[PDB]
This record gives sequence, C-alpha cells and structure tokens, in this order.
Amino acid sequence: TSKRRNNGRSKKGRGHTQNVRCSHCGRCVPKDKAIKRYQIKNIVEAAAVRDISDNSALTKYKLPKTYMKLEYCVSCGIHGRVVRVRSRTDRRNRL
Amino acid sequence: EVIPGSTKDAFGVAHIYATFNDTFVHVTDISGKETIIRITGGMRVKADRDESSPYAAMTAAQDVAKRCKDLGVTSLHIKMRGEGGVYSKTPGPGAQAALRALARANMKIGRIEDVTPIPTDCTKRKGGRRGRR
Amino acid sequence: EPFSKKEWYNVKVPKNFKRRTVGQIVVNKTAGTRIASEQLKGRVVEVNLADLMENEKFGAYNYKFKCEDVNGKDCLMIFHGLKLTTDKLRSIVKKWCTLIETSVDVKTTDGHLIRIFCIGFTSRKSNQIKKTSYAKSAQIKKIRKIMNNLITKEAASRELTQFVDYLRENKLPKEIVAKCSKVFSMDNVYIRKVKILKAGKIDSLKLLDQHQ
RNA sequence: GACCUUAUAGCUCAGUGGUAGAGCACGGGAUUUAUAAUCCCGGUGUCAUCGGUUCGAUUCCGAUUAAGGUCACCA
RNA sequence: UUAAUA
RNA sequence: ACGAUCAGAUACCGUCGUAGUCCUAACUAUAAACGAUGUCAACCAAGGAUUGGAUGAAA
RNA sequence: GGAGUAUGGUCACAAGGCUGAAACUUAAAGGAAU
Repeated sequence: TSKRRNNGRSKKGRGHTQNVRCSHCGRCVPKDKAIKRYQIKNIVEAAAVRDISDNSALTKYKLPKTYMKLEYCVSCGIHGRVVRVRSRTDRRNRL
Repeated sequence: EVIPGSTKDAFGVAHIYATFNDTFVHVTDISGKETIIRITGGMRVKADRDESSPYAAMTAAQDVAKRCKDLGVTSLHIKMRGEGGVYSKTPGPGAQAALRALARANMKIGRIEDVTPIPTDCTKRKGGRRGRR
Repeated sequence: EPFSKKEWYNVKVPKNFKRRTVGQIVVNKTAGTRIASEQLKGRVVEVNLADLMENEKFGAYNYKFKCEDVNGKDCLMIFHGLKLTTDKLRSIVKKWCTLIETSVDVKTTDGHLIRIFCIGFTSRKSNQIKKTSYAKSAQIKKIRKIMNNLITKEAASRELTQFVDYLRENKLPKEIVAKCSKVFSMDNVYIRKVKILKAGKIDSLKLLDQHQ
C-alpha cells in the first residue's frame, strides 16, 4: 500500500498548492511534489576561462555566474539521474 | 586602403543566441540599432541537424570576427542568451564554442552578461498537462 | 558594399561621469529626406557604470542614455535609466529569508517624474541559531512604509542629475538599513531599477549646462 | 434504342510503331525459439476475340463480344 | 528511431 | 486539418487550429472531493525542532 | 459478477445527479508479506 508516509509530497496543513512546470518534460506538477534543484555555474566553461582572461579589455573584471532553479517531475527526475531509486530502508533518509 | 565606413579601435556588442536547434552570432554597435555582421550556425552547414553543433558555432564566430576587424571593431561585449521565455533557460551547446572562438580570434572581450529573458510571470507553456512524451 | 554609406559618431555623456566618451554609434549617411542628425534622435545607449566612473566597484549597474542632439559628430546624451546587472540581481536572493520589494513614483525638483524600485532582505544575526529568518506581515508593512517614505525624501528634494550622482554614494542604502534595523535585521538593500515615466521639459541651455 | 468511353500478371492499375513498367500477391534463401514484420533473389502478362493499314500492331483503322456513363421529352 | 503475438 | 514513424497509426513526435481556457449573472453538484482514517470527550513512553501568544533572565 | 445496470420516483435547459433491484452465472475474487 502506502510506499511513503508523506505520500511523496511536502504538503501537510493545506489542501491545494499551485502547479509548476517540469523543466524538461513541461509537465504540470504541484509545487511541493516537484523535485527542486538549484544550479549556480559560471557563464564560461573551465576550458575557456583562460582564453577569455588572456585577451580582455577590462582591468580585473570578475566573471559572473548564472543562477537558476530547476524543477523536475518524478518521471524526468528519475530518468535524468537527478534522483535514484533507493533501498526500502534507505528511503527514510532525508539528509 | 581603408574599408569604407570603417574606423579605428572601437567597441561592439555580440548577441550570442544559441538554442538547441540553432545558434546566432550577431554583433551590433553600442546603441544596438545598427548591426555589423550577423552569421548563424545554419549558414555554415548542409544538414539541418548540425546547425547546433559546436563546430558550426566557431565557424560562424570566426567569420564574424574577421569581418569586424576589417571594419574597425576590435573589442566586444558578450550578451549570452538562450530560449528562456517559458522553456529551458540553459543556453545550447554552441553558445560556449562561439564565445571561445571569438576569444581565440584575438578579440578583446569586455563585460560578459546572461540576457536570457526570465519571465516575472509566464503564459501557458506548450505541451499540455502531461508534457512531452 | 553595405558599409559604404555608414558614418560613425562620437558619444558624449554628461559631465557627471569621469569618462566622457563611451564609444561610437553607426548611422547611414544623409539622403534626400533623411538627415543623420535627425535619425540619431531616439537612440538609446546602454553602458555599465564601471566604465563611466573608471572604477570596478561600480560594476553591478547598467546605465542607459538617449541622444538629444547631434552637435557636430557628437551625440550629447542625457540620462535615461539605470538597472541592476542580471547576475547581481539573482545573486542576492537568499532562500530562507524574506524578500521586501517596493516602488515609488517621485516628482523631482526640476520637473522629471521617475519611478524607483527598491529591494531588501531580512538577514540573519551574529548569534542566530535557527535556520529561518522570516518576518511577520506586520513587520514587512512597517519596513516597506519606512523605505517608501525615506526614499521619497531623498529623491524629491534634489534634481534628477544630482539625485543620480547621489545613488552612486551608498548613503541611501546605508541609511535604509540603519533605519529599518529597529524593526528587523536587514543586510542587502539595493535600488534595482530607476525609470523615467514622464520626461520633464529640457532646454538647450540647460542641456549645455549638463554638457560642459 | 441512340451517343461516349474502356478491356494489359492471380487483384488493382501505368505505359504504349523496333525490348510492357508499378505495386499487392506467389516461390526460394537469410534474421527469429516459432509466426508476423524486415533483408536478398526469382518467376509472372495471349496487352478482350477477328480482319486491314501494316517494313513491323499490344498501340493505327473497322468488326464481334463483355463493362460501364448520359438521353429516351410535349402530348 | 523502430521491437506485435504464442 | 496537415507532416512524420509504423505492417497499419484514426496515437505518442512536429505545425496550424474551432469550442474552451479569462470576467460578469445564472445553472450544474460531481473527483484518487484522500489522512482512502466520521464528530465530541478522558487517560497515555522518551525526545529535538518549528508557527502564534503569555510570562522570567539575558541589550 | 450481473451493476450503480433495468424499471419506478424526483431534481436539471442538457449532459447528468439522488434513490435503486431482479433473473441468471460462478469456487473463488481479493489484502499484506516471503
């Protein structure tokens, strides 16, 4: 029956939550049920950082980063290896 | 002698718009209303599946670089961008290749910025409730 | 040849900034009923603040200028707006804190009508142990009313040109933090965008005062 | 009854004065545990039945059959 | 990319 | 309604697109309307944390 | 299983909603775990 005590959600004291769109499928998933991951990366890959820094017109300009929050449905979180299927006794670990 | 309309060391801004289905290299002036040279990844390929290849990005980027030096533009501002309207905001693979190609063409780079348009709030996304399958 | 008809004009920003020339803008040469000085009348130039001041402690601000006349191959610019850099705006949004946003419509002393946007964030404390730092709905409204009133006093009393140069000094963000700290712990206060809703009347002599 | 048109592989069709092409179907071989699908190869047409022009007719011209389409009205 | 049945 | 895929595809993929999606007034009264756990009341093992108060200390 | 089906009653502009069987058929259907 109940594979999870919380039913796979994060909703406890309410009846409805708004929807969000899967970043890969475009599916509609509720805000709590969606798999939310955060990403902070530089706009230049590790190979090209040296090339840009060589020929630059600015004194010591610091390369900016990009920040975006990605939300995945369950199907596209498992398939994209964002999350894995865990053991029956290891499902309970929340760290 | 000098190419008509060209000047000395000046500044331009490159609008690198690279999706997963194509890539754009587009340089304008500081105002942005005048374009110098616009080359896309689809003009340097034959089949339709290679317009997003990183190889097509540098080939288009080098052609942009060569023209700009001949026209007096020597340094560029980078405005990196992807199709981030309501869809994935991650720029395509050719975005980094084009920027690295411009650097390796001995072009001074000024400020680098990400100008993917993030909606303050969005219209309905294509696909439906259950999305792509 | 496409560029055979093109001309390059020098761009001049007002005297408020350390750097007076920011670049060159392109326009086609004149034609029958097409004068370049007439065509370079609505061009908006966007330049970083780390270039007009020649210091990189101003790097997270983009400034925009419009052209008001062509004075012999020179485009005399006037201030058109300011906006936080996209990387900076998304780099100051922490997760477990309350975000406070506001906007004010202020009429300057010299007649310009502008819109100013302010952002803020409830902060942690030195000895704070609990992870979250949220504010009640009463404290948010108290903070917003303070930063709404405080930003209006500093902006309405001064003209547009001198108010913009005031924004370069951190007095306003520092004063907001030092006056909202008696209600809640605030750390990051920035003016993310300034618009110009209604362009006030200007004169050539006033513009000449603005340009040397 | 009078006008018009058609008849080609086992089935639907193309093309047609010097050698009839397409599929679908059929036979054999390969893949499969086996079938289906898939790949390879092959065999298929009295060009509806008689006369004449025909260099030479399956094509052009008449005839005999079948098959269809239209008309068959005023009283 | 496609993968039906006993 | 097109275009692909397929043996076929009236589907999954792509393009266009009517009702609908939005607001006002009136109907309809159904959901995996779920905590699949009726409402009220008493007793009830160890904790750590959190939301809103009251009350001491620590500014 | 038949079946929330038929009929009867009632509500609705309609789709439908509420109430709601029987004949007949069948040794299992089902729940949690190894």
